[PDB]
Amino acid sequence: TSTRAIVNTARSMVSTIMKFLDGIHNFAPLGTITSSSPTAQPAEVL
Amino acid sequence: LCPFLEDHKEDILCGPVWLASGLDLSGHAGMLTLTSPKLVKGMRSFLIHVKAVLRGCDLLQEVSVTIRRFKKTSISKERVQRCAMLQFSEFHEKLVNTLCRKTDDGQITEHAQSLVLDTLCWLAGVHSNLLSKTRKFLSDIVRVCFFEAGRSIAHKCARFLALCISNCQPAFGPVLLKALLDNMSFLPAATTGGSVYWYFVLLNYVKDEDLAGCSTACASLLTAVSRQLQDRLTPMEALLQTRYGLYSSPFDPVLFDLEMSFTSLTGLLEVEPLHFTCVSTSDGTRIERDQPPPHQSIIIERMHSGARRFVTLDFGRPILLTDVLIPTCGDLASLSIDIWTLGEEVDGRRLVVATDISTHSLILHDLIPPPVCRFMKITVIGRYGSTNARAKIPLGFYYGHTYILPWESELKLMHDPLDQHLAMMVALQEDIQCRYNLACHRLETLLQSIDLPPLNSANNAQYFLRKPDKAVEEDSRVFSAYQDCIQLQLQLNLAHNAVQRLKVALGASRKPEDLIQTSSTEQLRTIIRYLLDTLLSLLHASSVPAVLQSTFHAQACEELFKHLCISGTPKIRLHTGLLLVQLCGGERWWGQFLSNVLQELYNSEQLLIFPQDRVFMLLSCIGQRSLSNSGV
Amino acid sequence: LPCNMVLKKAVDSLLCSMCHVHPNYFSLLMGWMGILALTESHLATLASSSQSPEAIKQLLDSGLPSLLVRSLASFCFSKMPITADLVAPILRFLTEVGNSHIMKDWLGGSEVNPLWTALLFLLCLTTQQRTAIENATVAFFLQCISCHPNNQKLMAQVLCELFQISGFIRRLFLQLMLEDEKVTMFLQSPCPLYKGRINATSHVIQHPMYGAGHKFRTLHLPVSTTLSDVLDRVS
Amino acid sequence: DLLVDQPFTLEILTSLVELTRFETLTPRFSATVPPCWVEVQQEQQQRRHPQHLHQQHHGDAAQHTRTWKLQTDSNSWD
Amino acid sequence: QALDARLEVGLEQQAELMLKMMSTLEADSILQALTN
Repeated sequence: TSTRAIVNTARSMVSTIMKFLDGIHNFAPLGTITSSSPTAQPAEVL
Repeated sequence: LCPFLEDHKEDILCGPVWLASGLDLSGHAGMLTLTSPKLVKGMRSFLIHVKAVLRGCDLLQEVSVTIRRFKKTSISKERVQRCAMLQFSEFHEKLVNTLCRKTDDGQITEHAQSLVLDTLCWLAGVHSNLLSKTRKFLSDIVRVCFFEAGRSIAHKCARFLALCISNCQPAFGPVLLKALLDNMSFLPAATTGGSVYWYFVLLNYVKDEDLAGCSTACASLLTAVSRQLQDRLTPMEALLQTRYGLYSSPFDPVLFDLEMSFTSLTGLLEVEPLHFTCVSTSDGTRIERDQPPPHQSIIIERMHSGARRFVTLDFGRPILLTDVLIPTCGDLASLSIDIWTLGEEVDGRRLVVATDISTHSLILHDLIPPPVCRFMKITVIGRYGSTNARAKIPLGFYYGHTYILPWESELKLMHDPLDQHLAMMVALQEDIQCRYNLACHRLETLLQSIDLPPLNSANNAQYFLRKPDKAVEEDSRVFSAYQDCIQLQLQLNLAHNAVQRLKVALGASRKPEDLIQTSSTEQLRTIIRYLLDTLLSLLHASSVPAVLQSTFHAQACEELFKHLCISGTPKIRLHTGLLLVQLCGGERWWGQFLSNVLQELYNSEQLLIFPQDRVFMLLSCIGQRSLSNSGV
Repeated sequence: LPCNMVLKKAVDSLLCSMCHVHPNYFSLLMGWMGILALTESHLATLASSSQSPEAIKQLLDSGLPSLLVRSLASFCFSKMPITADLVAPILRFLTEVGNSHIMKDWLGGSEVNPLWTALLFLLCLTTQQRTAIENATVAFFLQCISCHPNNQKLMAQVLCELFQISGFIRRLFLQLMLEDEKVTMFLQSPCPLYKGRINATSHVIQHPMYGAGHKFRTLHLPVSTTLSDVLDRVS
Repeated sequence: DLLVDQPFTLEILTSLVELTRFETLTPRFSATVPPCWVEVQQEQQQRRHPQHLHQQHHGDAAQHTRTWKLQTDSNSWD
Repeated sequence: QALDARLEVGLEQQAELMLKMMSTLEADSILQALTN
């Protein structure tokens, strides 16, 4: 029953294909940082 | 004619030459070689008349003039001899006959053909009846010069044909196209890759005439050759392509072409890598290393702006320099190359000056009068408006021969002067054969234990996602053995081509479907590359799409994809795919073709070994470029 | 099936096992191939299925190995038509059947030792054919003398006769004598041997007598390898 | 007598090629030009890439090459 | 682009320029075809 009721989260050939098509990672540098206060100093340096 | 020239009509020695005809690649520069048979038939003063039919000559910022005389030769009545070469038609016909090896039982030596080509090139330059002879023997001239001779002969014939094209006679372009197409079927038997390079350069330029004929010829040859290429793939080559992305044939000793980089040096198998030692340098600059010579670069501690520095390279002997390549260096504004054998101030020659060396790499390809220098001065001028303290300028690569032939060193056969080796080369070739066989055996034994799990289960997918340590070590060993095999294959092909040079100095000759059967795999791959590029340019220059539909239909397209895209090299795969999109992407069966290919190649019952990832990337690209076709 | 295909190797292992259970089946096998025009697939199947004592005995008593060796010797010095393309397949067939010690003794016997000199004379043909024949001959001699003192003596005699060093001969000497001899080690255990295995799919089609599963292992190790290293390769 | 009529051995072909070769005029020619064309010293033109070391064997442009820059006069376009 | 200066002496400089222009035109045509 449990085998029926779960899907394998282990990576499979779909992940392998994604890798073929090119511990945790900081994604803050890729983002854009804004503030609701119009007078705030730009926070991109953060 | 203009009023001045009408007044001086009888005094004309070189007919009016369009200024644009003298242009250089830069677009705003150039040179006219004012010459004619009348100039040769004579012996103190001249007039250069420049008339515009800012406006006209006002756009001519700067002009310069030089005069060059004929070399002083011991031959008696040399002026009468030159009159003789220029006048008599029998002379041109017999030159053509000897070039075509249709005289004296075809025992004309390659050096003899080279001299005949020199004479023909001089004649074509002087003139602009010889054109009639060239057109009548065009097929045979092309055959002998592009499919049975070396890179140098092919380049010289390419120059001769260029001069002929530049010339009330029938247009030479169509006739050259017909000759090239008639010889196309012999491409599998072409002797050297550098020769095929010039052949295809000429064919690509002259294809503008009779586009349909060139298209059908290229398509037929490509279809014929792709089957043979696919039939020659071995399971080991498939394994190397798939597991490692290595597409060379390490177990096939025969190469066909070597390049460095129609934008790269070609035909480098016929020449040797030239080693050199830094002997003198300007200021505290030096060279550092950052068979082929190690990559070397000039380190300059202080570059400044517009500052000249120089490095002197000693090859250790007078070397027949034939090819040079210097990587583009943005740190300098210009690069000058001078060459001298005895001394800089004794026999110094300016080899080249490159002013766009900052935005283009320096490429001297197959110097037709190859210098016989020994010492090489590279003078680099730092970039203007730049004060980068330290500069690292890649010296580049230099090729040629370390064994000058008696005629190559001959100082009387040049413009503006200032058997034991064969035995040794054959011994070296045999040594390299043995070493390369040992390396191939090593690679074979290592690959026979290499296994590629199919991508049909999660465990194999994880194997590919995280390559296990033992797999990593096996791949490292395979890469090392494969690199050894490729280096030894390159050395073996270079040694074979040097041995052929020596046997060609000595009287000797270099050599339909059986042709394709007997061609080497690398020769077939080079032919396929050139044919695919020709077809792509054909479509770009587009009735050529009207033809290529009798061929390259659903079945032909599928066969071509299977033969070239699955097993071909990355470039062959890419170009075949893009050609197929441009040709059949708008066809109704196109989407069915893509789905059928996907089914056949990626269904789990397929045992064919191929680079699934690369073929899938190709399929995605092809489908994206044909997504306007509703059927995809 | 095409030759060298792993599926064909597995089917041929099944044929080998069936012949080992029913030796007469091998005769039927030899009957179905005509034991003349033997294709490379015929040679592969026969070599694989003949890897049993009874099967190898019947193969020798059929006269096919003798006919092959005589035809190869006739080809080299120039009753079956032999072309340069069949030399490498026949040499590979002889190597594969020489996996057996009986065929290894036969290959070094008086009837076969002329073939060694014939091969060396022939090599010391198209370039691809020459390369294939050279590789096949190196493999054939490596199999014949592999841990075989008598065949080692025979090959030493042949090489001394040849010498009484470049090209094929230098490569042969380097590969055969200046490389460590490799022996096949067959390890059985009452418990599984898990070390050295990869979870991914791998088709190792060896002779069926080497078993299957985790309790059997087959290694190809230099004779210099210490037994401790052998054990470390499996535990 | 003439090389054209003789058989094309390596000697005859070499003679013909030697006939076809060229050299640069060791002494520079003199030139008279319209006023709008104004000469420039060859050392100036080759300042970026000097040939002074080659001057010994008449390789510099000062011995065989003349140069003029154009002044955009009224009839300079003509 | 960066011709060898020795082609100036003979009558083959224009021919070599035309050959290089041939090669460059073919390269540009191929690049444009690949980037449709």
